[PDB]
Amino acid sequence: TINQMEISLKEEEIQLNEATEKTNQLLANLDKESKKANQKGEEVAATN
Amino acid sequence: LEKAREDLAQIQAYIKNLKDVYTKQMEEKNELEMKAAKTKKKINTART
Repeated sequence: TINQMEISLKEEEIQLNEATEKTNQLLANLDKESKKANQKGEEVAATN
Repeated sequence: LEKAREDLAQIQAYIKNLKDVYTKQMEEKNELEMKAAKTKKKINTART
């Protein structure tokens, strides 16, 4: 039983780290895209 | 003005796609979190 619960914790923790890395990098990419979008929208509002 | 507005937008569409992928991601990650909970205390109590 000790081995079983250890294995489950190990695999679920590494999967959690993978999914959290996925969640993090997407947020940074989205923040960069949002900064560019807001600057270009201000430029468009100016131009119109 | 209209052309520059449309060009600046595309970013919003990509943001929405990324946000939906994010949606499924944190739902699945919360499921994996609650699974990965309840076994850490199990391993601690088992080894005690």
